Amino acid sequence: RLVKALEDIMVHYDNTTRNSLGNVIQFIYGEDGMDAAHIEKQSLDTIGGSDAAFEKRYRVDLLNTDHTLDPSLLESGSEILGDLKLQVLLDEEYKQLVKDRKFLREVFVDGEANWPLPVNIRRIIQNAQQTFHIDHTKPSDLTIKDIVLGVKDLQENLLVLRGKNEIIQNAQRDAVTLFCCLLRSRLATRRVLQEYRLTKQAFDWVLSNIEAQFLRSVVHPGEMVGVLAAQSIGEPATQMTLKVTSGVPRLKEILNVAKNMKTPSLTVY
Amino acid sequence: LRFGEMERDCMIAHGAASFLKERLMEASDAFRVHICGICGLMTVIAKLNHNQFECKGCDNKIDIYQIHIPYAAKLLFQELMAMNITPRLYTDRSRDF
Amino acid sequence: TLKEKAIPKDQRATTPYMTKYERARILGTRALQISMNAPVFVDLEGETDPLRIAMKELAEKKIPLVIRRYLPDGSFEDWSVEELIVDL
Amino acid sequence: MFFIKDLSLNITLHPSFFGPRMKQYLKTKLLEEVEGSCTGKFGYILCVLDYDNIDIQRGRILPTDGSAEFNVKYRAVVFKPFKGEVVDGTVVSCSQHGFEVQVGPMKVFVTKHLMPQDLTFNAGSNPPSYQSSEDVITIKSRIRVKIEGCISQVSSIHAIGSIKEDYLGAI
Amino acid sequence: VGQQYSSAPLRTVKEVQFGLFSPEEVRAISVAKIRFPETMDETQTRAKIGGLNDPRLGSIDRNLKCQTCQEGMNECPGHFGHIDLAKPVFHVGFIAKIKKVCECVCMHCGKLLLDEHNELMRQALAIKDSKKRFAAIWTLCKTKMVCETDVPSEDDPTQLVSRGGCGNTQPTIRKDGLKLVGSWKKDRATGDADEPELRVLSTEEILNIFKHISVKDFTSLGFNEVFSRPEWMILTCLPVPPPPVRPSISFNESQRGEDDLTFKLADILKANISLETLEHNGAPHHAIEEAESLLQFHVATYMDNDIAGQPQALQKSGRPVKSIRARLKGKEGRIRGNLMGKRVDFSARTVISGDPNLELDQVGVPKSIAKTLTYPEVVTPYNIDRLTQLVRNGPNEHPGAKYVIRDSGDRIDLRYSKRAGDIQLQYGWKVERHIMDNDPVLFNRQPSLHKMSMMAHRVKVIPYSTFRLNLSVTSPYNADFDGDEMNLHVPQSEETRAELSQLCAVPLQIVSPQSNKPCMGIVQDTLCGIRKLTLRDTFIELDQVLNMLYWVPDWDGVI
Amino acid sequence: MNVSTSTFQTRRRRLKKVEEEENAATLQLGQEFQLKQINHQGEEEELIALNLSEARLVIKEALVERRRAFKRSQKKDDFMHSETREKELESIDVLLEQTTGGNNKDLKNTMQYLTNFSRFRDQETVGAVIQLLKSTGLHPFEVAQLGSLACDTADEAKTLIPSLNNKISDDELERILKELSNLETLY
Amino acid sequence: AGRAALYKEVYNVIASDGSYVNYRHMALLVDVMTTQGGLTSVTRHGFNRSNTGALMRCSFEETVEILFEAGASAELDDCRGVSENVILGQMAPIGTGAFDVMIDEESLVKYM
Amino acid sequence: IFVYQNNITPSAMKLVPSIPPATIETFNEAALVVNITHHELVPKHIRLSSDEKRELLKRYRLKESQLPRIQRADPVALYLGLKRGEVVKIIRKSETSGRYASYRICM
RNA sequence: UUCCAGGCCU
DNA sequence: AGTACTTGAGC
DNA sequence: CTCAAGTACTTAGGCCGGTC
Ligand SMILES: [Mg+2]
Ligand SMILES: [Zn+2]
Ligand SMILES: [Zn+2]
Ligand SMILES: [Zn+2]
Repeated sequence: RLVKALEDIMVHYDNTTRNSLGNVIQFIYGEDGMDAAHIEKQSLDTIGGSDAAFEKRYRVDLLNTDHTLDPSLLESGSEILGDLKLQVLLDEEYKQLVKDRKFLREVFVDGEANWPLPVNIRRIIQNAQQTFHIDHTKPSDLTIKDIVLGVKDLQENLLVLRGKNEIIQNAQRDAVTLFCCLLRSRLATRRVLQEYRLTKQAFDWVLSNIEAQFLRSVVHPGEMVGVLAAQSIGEPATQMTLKVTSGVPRLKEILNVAKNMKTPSLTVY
Repeated sequence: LRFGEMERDCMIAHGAASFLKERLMEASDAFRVHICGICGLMTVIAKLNHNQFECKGCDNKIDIYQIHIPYAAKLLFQELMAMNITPRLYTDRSRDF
Repeated sequence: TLKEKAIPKDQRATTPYMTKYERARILGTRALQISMNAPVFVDLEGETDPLRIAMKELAEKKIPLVIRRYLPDGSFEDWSVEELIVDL
Repeated sequence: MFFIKDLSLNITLHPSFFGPRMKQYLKTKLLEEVEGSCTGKFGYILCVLDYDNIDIQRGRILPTDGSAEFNVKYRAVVFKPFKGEVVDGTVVSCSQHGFEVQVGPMKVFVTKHLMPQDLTFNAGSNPPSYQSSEDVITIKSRIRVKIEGCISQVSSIHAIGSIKEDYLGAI
Repeated sequence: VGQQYSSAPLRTVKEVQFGLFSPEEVRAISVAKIRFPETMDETQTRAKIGGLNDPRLGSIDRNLKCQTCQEGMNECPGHFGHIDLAKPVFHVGFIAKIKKVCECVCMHCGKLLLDEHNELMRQALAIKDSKKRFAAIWTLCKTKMVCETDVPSEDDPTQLVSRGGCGNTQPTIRKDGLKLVGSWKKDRATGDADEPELRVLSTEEILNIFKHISVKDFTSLGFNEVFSRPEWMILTCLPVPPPPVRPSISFNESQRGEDDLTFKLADILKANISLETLEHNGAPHHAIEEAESLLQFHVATYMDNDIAGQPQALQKSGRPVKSIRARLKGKEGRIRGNLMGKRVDFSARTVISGDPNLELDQVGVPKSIAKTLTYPEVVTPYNIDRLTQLVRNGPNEHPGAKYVIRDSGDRIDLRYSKRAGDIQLQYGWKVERHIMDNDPVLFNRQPSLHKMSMMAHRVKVIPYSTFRLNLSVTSPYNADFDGDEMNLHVPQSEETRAELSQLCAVPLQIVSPQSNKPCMGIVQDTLCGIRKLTLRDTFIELDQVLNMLYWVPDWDGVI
Repeated sequence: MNVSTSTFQTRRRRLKKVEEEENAATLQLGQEFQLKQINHQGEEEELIALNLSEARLVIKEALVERRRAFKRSQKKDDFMHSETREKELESIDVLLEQTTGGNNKDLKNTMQYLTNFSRFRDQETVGAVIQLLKSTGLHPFEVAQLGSLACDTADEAKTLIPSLNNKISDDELERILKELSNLETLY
Repeated sequence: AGRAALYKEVYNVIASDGSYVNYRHMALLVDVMTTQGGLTSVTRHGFNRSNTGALMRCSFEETVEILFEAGASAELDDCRGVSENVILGQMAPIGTGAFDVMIDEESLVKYM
Repeated sequence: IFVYQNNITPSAMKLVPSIPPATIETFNEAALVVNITHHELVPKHIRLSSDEKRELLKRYRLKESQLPRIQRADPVALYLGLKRGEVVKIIRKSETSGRYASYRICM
């Protein structure tokens, strides 16, 4: 029933998801034009943790002896202290990371932080590590500009929908958003240099990978997601070895637009 | 062996375009009839030899097509026809959309 | 009723790369043609097999094939095996 | 008469010929399948024009087997007679029932009963003839006919015509 | 396929236009006058009577003959015949709509019972949708039972205006058997008539009433001026499916066969003849309708036999006689069981037994099947060599082949052809050869409910009669070895295989989207063992380690 | 397989093939020959009536323009003649044996006809005729007939070319006639 | 808010087994139900009634009946439907069939 | 607009389309007690100028139909005084993109 | 071929 | 069997 | 015009005796 009900639902060359009517059924497949195959339980740090801890990890204040980057992590460290121009960028960064906090804590009212997201980033760096034998001892060689300003462009290039106009472009943004959070969560100035002494190269590398590794994760216009989704559901349904109407029968109850549940409940807070 | 529904769905999923068709036709039914370019029926009197194509009644003998479909569907059509149902076939389209 | 064909390579919107299908579909096609005793545009370094030559033609993007991508309505964008990328 | 229509023609090529001399072979094929053809629709196709600019378009590779189908858009000279179209040509054959005049690639036939009666019909004629007070028709003898009717055939639009009206007959 | 080339320019079906035959078309189209009910047999003399079953239509018994069309059996599809009915008969299926349409129009005139004059009507008369419209439309006027000539105009409802005429009250129609009936009225104890006035609706009656229905009214409802005029839901002339739809399964020679259908028609025919003769001759009039309803039955049950008014029209023996509709009816139906799922060539099945010495993506095919399943390979100055080897190598030694096909669409049977040892392949010929080590193949284990319940593996022809597939790929097929079997098909075209190899390979399906995680992975012996192997407390001296090292195909060869 | 030869105008043939007019010099030519046919460029374009000779030129033209592309590749000569009636029957006859399909019997027989019964064996002259005729609102089919059909009286004219009649007056048409029998390239 | 609960409830059906399914799948089906306008059911009555081509719906329960009504209301089928082709024996507008492939003379010359 | 306490005249109501253009909406009291829009599940919608709409189709090569629909009776539909044809931009959170843009046309 | 029946796929 | 639209019916 | 029967439709999917 499921299969015969979704057969003709595929992702067309515009990233729309339709059927023989050309009727839309999802503007951007999966609400993120990504092929489920390339996704792993990433962790969006920028959401949990104490309001306190957040600072200790993402805050970078050059206009301060205790909140600056001890130049053992950075190279241009000492000569940056007080630079009020960099504390502007360094502030937009911290301003944004915090908008994220109050964004994620909004979608994920729950507080949960482990979710399905394209381009595994912990590994993409884990390798970034030993690939350049990076020694945490000696100091990096990036600029508060190198980091902050390159990550900004990393995003400019995680294209999903291509379209040359507002309506389309504005969708692009939407469709990504969440990933990027994950991005700034893990490519934050402090984190970048203090958590894993990322050389200039090492970083410049991690970036390109994240980019194409992303681009690959996108969905291929061709996918017959209808027949897919159906199976993917009706499959773990046959594996359902079964006081509220549970699984198997209930599932049927649903698909039928059950004109009167067996169990009806009504949990009120 | 039978490559029934279950298996079809499977291939669609896979994106296995050609292959599905190949097992649906060449490795099975695969048949050929002639159409009147007008009344989308199998009427045509294919004399594949003197080429005459007539399809009279509709009277053509000039505007005709050859199509490959599964003898099953061919049947399914005469079968629908037998119940006074006309399942016309058109080599082109107009609806656009 | 639009004889207004479709999108000029300029303004094309689709993906810059090739779809897992498009390569699968090309490689096959090209092979099926090479097997048909078609012309081969690489210097086979033996590769007596077609889907090999196909695979190789495809690496020097010397496959004279054009993918006509279709849009949900009818309009289409034309891409050359060259143009398309291959991170597939 | 004689028209020049803009036509087309889907030709399927073998992946075999998927070489560099494709356009080359294609055109050559189109020409094989058109120059000298005939239809009831367009009638006698005579000569394709502008050989140099024959549009081929990107042909599409067929499904199952690798062949390609190209809709070769072309143009050419054609001749399709009509009822009442007045055409004059040279006589060809000639029997007891009438003479067959050839006008262009086509053959219009004139029945005894379709020409003036005073125009007898010489039997012991070498070559066969038809006479009149001051008229003699046979082999060459050019004629001007009025095509009464057409009979589109296999690949040879035939027709019948009279010369019994005025300003019609010999020239 | 269907052999013998035809200059017929060929295409693909793009649109599919559904309609309803016009008795005339049925006529034009028809080649057979179809008069005799009898099968045929020139009265005992074997052949066919120019009556039913090839009075021209397709023919039986390997014979070009087929009203010139020639092309013995395979090629010449059917050639419909017709059979002018005796009296118009409802179409078992449209029945309800024939009623629901009548419940919508008025007799005598054949005009809507709700012109734009009524607003509610417009509301429906504008619901673009040839059905949701005919839905409202009906529900609206299925009540107003008097074809009025006067209604309160688009002005003061005190200055009425006219439209059509004849107000003749209209009877509430109701279903019964295969004929309709309604009951009019006109006052009750007032002036004549009183209670209902039961009158049966004859087809001729109805049919006419529909015919008169207006052109725009046609459409207005939900029909079509060219393909399906209400006036057609009623059969006047009956199209005769030709032999290949009702194949006379003939037992040898001089022995019966005739398909279940061929009977139901012969039935219909007789039932008809009787009717005509009861008219054209001594017509005890209202005793005919008693023998007409019979035709209205056969011609009804012929298409649908599983109805409401029970009488399953048993094929004397109890068999109910398969109605056409039953032929297409879901699952097993021409549709669900023939077109959505066919039986196929180049496929094989056997009991599967797991092997830990194969690569994830291989599949141990028994030599038996390796020599059975072929693959059409074109002769190419690439393989011309290998190929001739296989050919002349015979269809019995494993690496070989059984058929060679020259251009001249004619197959050379290697296992017989007294020139088998000869044969000079021709680049451009084809050589169905044996499935060989590393040909792509679709291997699956129904129930096929997963995308990866059918992955393409590499052939690795082996001995013994079992499909020996790798272990890890056990779980994706939901496969076990306690007597479980598996089907496997063989691609046939260079591009087809390409499609399995480039998209259906096991290495691919390896990480599934129905859960953005891998679906295969180490199990049992390997898993139960991998553990033990690990554990701090577990050491292995040289000798063994050296062997272990060696076993890993790749190993840099450096201890 | 081998398609026919589709034309540039798609009329949606919906079941009802009933109609198909009756070809007549009543200027009721087939639909495939309407004043308003559609140039394969997508743009509209009036019918194209060629009168003898005027057509003979078109043929010989592309027929030779062809003998060149036929040699531009024979690497990777011709160059016209001068009206001589019979001596041309030989000239063209050859040009055929090269650029022609050979068994294209028609095209050859169409040349001998066209070349013998041609009325203005010379380009300029033919353009002259056209400039004259083509400027009468007259349908092409007439513009043709009037061109390739020798005529004297408006009677001989309006008779062999009935369609005319009311169209152009007698004297006027009479003038034009005389104009042709003038331009009528000698022999 | 319905689609919400719809998916919500559906999720728990597959969660009662612990089994995990990527939102996209479930969401899709959940959407295909709601997009229409309200709550389209996955049944002979529900989805298999929408404007899809006749042929397509034909292969799921209304079988004969569905066609009948098609000839009656002279429907038209795009043959955009997966099924449509399958029946027709044509390559279907699916993955490997969502596009055409042509030989571009040009390229086919600059290669040699 | 209007807020009826316990109902209205089945005879009165038949006079809503009595003054076109200017049309009249009917609402119930006990119905507006709580705002549904505020509910944890219902996301924010948004009307669309004939411009914002025609732009939404010109930018998706969509036909009116091909667009996902919202009942004319849809609870939220009335709220924002929806009308047959008007579009809406259902913008909601997402466990995948974080924010999903969706469009609903009116039945 | 067809019609019913029974059976096997932990 | 269960199970969901549809029709028939007393008001 | 608004309420309880009437009225009809699949039921999963491969493979392997007696007599119509
Ligand atoms: Mg088992
Ligand atoms: Zn016909
Ligand atoms: Zn025949
Ligand atoms: Zn009336």
